[PDB]
Amino acid sequence: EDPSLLEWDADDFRIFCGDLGNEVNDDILARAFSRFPSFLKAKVIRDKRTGKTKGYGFVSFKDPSDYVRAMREMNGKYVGSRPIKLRKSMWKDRNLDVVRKKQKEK
Amino acid sequence: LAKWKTAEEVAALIRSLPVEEQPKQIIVTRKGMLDPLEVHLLDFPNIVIKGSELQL
Amino acid sequence: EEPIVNRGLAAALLLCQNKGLLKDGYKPDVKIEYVDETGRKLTPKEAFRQLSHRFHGKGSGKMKTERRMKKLDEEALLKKMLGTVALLQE
RNA sequence: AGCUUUGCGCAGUGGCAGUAUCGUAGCCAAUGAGGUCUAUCCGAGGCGCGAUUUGCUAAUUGAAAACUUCCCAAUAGCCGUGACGACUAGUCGGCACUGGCAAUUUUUGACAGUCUCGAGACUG
Repeated sequence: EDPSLLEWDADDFRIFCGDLGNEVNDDILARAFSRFPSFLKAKVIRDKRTGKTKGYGFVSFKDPSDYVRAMREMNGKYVGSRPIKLRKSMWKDRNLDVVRKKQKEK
Repeated sequence: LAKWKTAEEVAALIRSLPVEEQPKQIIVTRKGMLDPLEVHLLDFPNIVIKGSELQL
Repeated sequence: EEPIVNRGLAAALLLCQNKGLLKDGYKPDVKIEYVDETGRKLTPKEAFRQLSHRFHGKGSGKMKTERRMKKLDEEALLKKMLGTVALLQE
């Protein structure tokens, strides 16, 4: 329950961009988001006291159709030093886990 | 192909049952049926495909 | 066909056997076994995986941990034990 | 107004799927493709090339098979023994245990089974 998703979650589309350079794409994700029509957020998941990114990052785009089009265009696009693979963010929270448990028994 | 279809039907009947109802030991009456049953049940290695000396 | 007789331990042992449920100078009993925090004996692959995880300093991911926990729960449920519904439906 | 048809699309059940399902941008084709039966007869595409979207779940391998700081340590009985204080060598109250606590009155169990109308009887 890390309090970090309260700044980018605004009923938008979250895209998980992985397979990126560990020592690269620190702020290049921001450039990609700015290129994207929504240009809302391009947060990169990194570990504290590590000096490098943790891999996949969360790009929040307000426009859903624009986010889908960008994901189609940027799927496997060479960003930084490695092609970034874009997929859908999971966001499995405690309420989501409880709902999944309720739907599993029924 | 008929033995493979029978082994696939046995594997589908095993997979249709839940994990609490799935058996862990299979007794093959025919001797020429345990050989595809090891092939058709490769997703469940916890089951034992054993032969039978007494034919029911 | 042997029932559990009262005040007798040989009948339960027979039922379990029928069911198939069974220098200084010294002889040091050097016994080496692999166990876990749950106390269950570990397979050599599992013991090697635990040793490698402890040596590398990083454990398994959240998804792998959840899958392992679900598998352990399923194994516990299976080891703890639709005919009536099939008899009533027929 | 009730009813019905052809064609079409949506939805749904069931079924099929490598002699199956399509693209074809190549060519030919009702101005006739292809025909061993019915040939002064039938009437549609045929031939080459090239294919067989998306989500979920599970399992295997591997140290790790990918979703947002993790780890480590700690907190949230009795009998006697040595001192301390009190009351007349003895007793009492608190402190820690350098030894013991499965042999009749308390904690290492004389317990368990059967039958009858809360109670009684039988056996090991």
